[PDB]
Amino acid sequence: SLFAKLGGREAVEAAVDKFYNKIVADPTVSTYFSNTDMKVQRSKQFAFLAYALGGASEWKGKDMRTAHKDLVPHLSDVHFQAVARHLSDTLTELGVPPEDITDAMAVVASTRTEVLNMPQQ
Ligand code: HEM
Ligand SMILES: [C-]#N
Repeated sequence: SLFAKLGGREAVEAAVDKFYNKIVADPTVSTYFSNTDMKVQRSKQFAFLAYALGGASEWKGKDMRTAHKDLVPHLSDVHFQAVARHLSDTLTELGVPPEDITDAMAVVASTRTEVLNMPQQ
């Protein structure tokens, strides 16, 4: 599984932690999290990614569209690209092989339509 190739639990915990340190230091997206407990957020993101990367059987939290559709200003590709960039940079900083980063980013890309609450075509 991509989850295992990445290093499993320890690796994903490390990635999520570094990821959110970048998120809160980036004015392009940090205000969205001003009323969020970032330890709880780290917990939920790990659980979602474990599922999305093939390390967990299911995800029982909010579906991605419900989770973001009501955030304001409405999310755009500027925000999506900012978050994707932070996750990619985190994996690079953690020494993940570029080919594994590519696979992880494809998983992230697959969430775009729902995360951005866009017409499903
Ligand atoms: C890159 C793709 C993204 C993924 C996979 C993702 C995933 C998630 C997940 C799993 C949750 C938790 C949902 C729950 O409560 O069950 C969440 C919450 C949230 N996300 Fe994202 N997200 C993404 C992008 C973004 C972007 C671009 C923003 C805006 C800058 C954003 C803002 C938020 C906020 C504000 C919350 C909830 C905060 C709270 O409940 O306190 N997310 N996201
Ligand atoms: C997204 N947190």
